[PDB]
Amino acid sequence: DSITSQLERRVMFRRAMKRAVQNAMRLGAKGIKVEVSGRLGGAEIARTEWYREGRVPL
Amino acid sequence: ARYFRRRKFCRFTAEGVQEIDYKDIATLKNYITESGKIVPSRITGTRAKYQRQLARAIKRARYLSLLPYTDRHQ
Amino acid sequence: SMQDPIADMLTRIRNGQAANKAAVTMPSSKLKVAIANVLKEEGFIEDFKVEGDTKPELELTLKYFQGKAVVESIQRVSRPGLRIYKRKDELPKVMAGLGIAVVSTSKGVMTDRAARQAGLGGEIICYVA
Amino acid sequence: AHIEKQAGELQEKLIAVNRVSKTVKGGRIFSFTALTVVGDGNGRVGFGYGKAREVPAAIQKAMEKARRNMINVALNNGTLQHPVKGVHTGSRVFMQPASEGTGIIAGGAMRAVLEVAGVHNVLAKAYGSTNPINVVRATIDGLENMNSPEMVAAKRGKSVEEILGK
Amino acid sequence: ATVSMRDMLKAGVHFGHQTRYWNPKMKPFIFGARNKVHIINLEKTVPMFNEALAELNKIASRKGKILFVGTKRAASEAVKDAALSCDQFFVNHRWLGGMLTNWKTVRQSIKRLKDLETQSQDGTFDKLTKKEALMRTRELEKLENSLGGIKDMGGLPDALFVIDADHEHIAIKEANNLGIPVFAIVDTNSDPDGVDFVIPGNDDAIRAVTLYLGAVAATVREGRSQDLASQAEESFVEAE
Amino acid sequence: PVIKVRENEPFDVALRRFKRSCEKAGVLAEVRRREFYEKPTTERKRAKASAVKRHAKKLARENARRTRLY
RNA sequence: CGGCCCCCUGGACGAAGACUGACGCUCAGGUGCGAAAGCGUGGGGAGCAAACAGGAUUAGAUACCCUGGUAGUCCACGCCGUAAACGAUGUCGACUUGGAGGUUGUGCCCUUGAGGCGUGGCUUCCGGAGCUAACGCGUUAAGUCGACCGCCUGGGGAGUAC
Repeated sequence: DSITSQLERRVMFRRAMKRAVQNAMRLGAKGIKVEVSGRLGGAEIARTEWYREGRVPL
Repeated sequence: ARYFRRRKFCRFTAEGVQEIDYKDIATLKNYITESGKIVPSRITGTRAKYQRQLARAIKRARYLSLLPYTDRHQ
Repeated sequence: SMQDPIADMLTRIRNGQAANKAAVTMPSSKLKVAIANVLKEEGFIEDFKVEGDTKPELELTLKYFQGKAVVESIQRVSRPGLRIYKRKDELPKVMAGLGIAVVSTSKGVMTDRAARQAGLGGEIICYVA
Repeated sequence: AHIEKQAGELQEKLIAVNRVSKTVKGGRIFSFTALTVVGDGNGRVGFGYGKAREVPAAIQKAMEKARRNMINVALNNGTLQHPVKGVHTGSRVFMQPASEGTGIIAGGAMRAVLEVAGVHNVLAKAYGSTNPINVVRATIDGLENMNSPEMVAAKRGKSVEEILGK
Repeated sequence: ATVSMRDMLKAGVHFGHQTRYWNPKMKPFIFGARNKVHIINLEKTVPMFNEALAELNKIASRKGKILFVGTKRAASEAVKDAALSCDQFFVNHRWLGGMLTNWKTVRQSIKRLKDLETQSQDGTFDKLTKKEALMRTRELEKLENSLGGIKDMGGLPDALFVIDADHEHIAIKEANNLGIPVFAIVDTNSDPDGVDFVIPGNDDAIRAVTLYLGAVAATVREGRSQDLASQAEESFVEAE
Repeated sequence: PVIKVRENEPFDVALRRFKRSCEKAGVLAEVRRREFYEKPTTERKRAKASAVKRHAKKLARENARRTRLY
């Protein structure tokens, strides 16, 4: 919910996901994966990106 | 004691045998097998001069039938 | 074979310093002595010697500051076929005077500052960088 | 910071930013590449090529390599008396001693770069490759040997280095 | 002291070998061959060895942390012995690349090691399966061996104690960007070039390399001892 | 190239290695191809080339020890 | 540049004693001169082979592969010397840490080691100072230089046109 709002409001999102991952590992837990989709930056293709850090079993 | 200059086994581990003489058959046979041919220099670790004059000498000798030229004559 | 002998002096000074050599020797000449004196005092060489009753011969000691080379190049500018002559008013400025031009005036070999100060011109021999 | 010139707070001169991928064996590279030059107007050797997973990190990594293990280089604002004839990887620059009273002319982004680099008045026109990455190397490779002496004894200065060399 | 000449001659009469290969930039401290064996020149070594030890003492008074780096099969006991105790650090199950530049990571992996050693011996991870515990028991052994003689090290070291350069060139390079003074012991194929103080030697003969290092190690370690007793006196004066 | 040299104690299998010393090589090896005069000088002469592997091998024994692979 | 030899003859490598004393360097034009095959006439010609047939392949022996098979290959003399003419790097010369191999003149050595040391020789491995886009070079440079020459200035079309 917090990440989706940034995109909703057409804010630049240059660091936003990277700081999502950082604040979550700063507040607790042992690992996070974030994957973001919805045409990043306004591209006219599908364009995803992702970041996983610590231990996330699958 | 000083100045021996070639007693034995000194300068080199293998002797240079003849240079350019071709009238003795046994001096030549030091580098010719019974199969009837000259040995590569790589295999003996001979030095190149004594081998170069011998190539000439062994052929002078071959052409006079002092040696077999070819394996079919064993 | 020998077509420029102040170029050969120079390359010996250059290479002397690149191989950490203490001294560098070559045949001597009048131009080579008059330069070696201006070079001693402005410390672009450390000292020199002259020897030979039969033929003269030149011994030189290299420039250092800390122990490894500090002079980038020493190259000659007026040479066999492109001899370059300058007037009193147009004597050059070499690295705001941290470097030298060695300058043959009619009054002899000196630096470009004493050559200017007399108000002579002449052949501008060799530069540092 | 440390062995660095009297900069105060950092110069954040970003010249370029890019994103590169082979996409050959497991999808594209998500990483970005960054070019930044960091000076202080008085002379520094700071130049940083960096890369990271995302653009904020690429620039910040590139700036970090531009401010650590840099010597201070002690030229007088825009005047310099002893440059080097710059070559860096086929990209060639040719500075000489000069007034600051004349100003500096340079096209593209280079009149903004030369000023934070402190070498702007001494510069004269480039030749060879016109790659952004190696054309700005004037204050790095062009100062690898230098001085800017203010003493009246400047020609007995090298004499002074010689009798310390004895 | 004169003692620095006694160790150097007693060790150095090995003359090396290293077949006939060697390196031209070492040439001055190399005496000419006696039939395709190389011979070290000791007579050129006596100014060298005396230069090197005198500089060791002055950093003795400055340091908390020593790194002995460059280890090899023939050098392992001498590197273990050179440290003697836990104010002096050494790697003997190998140095690894970036052990100083990424010291952040080392202090994390030491914190993993000491955590699994107290868990393992208490019994804390031994639950679930025996496989899951055993692959851990083995990685803890592997940390225990790799780190055992450096595990306590509270910080970046003051100096670098190099016993061979041939295989450990990265460790030298990175200590130089960290701005650390290097004290080097070189063989015939290594260069004297580009490092601050040299002992000319050779890498063969296990009898020389045990002694060179022992002389170097005694110097710094006993230097610290006599400086340390002075340091105490100097500070208790302040409060009186 | 069963080789004329007689094997110690005669047998139906020739001890072809122990018989040969420099035979077939150069003489009966270049079968059914166009014979050149001077090509050996640049084609064959790789003695310099093999001398490098022999030095390298004598260097690496000391170096595996210095790495502690040994 | 290669059967072996002789007839004619170059150039280089060492080494001492002596001699002359810048008689030097580079070089448009230039005369002389060919790896290989082209090529005219005389002497000669076993095998292989462009071409040419036919097989085999994939539709071209003339893509790929084989077999026959002709000019050719071979010599004497005679005609313009082409290319990948080079460690793809002109010349000659001065200067810049060297070790070791192959192998040779030669002082010294169980010439005990195609070795060592003493000093030249080509030739080759190795890497420093320096140089390079990169490989790579490095005392046989692609280093520091010196003088003078050759030669290049986007590609195709053109090594032809003119």
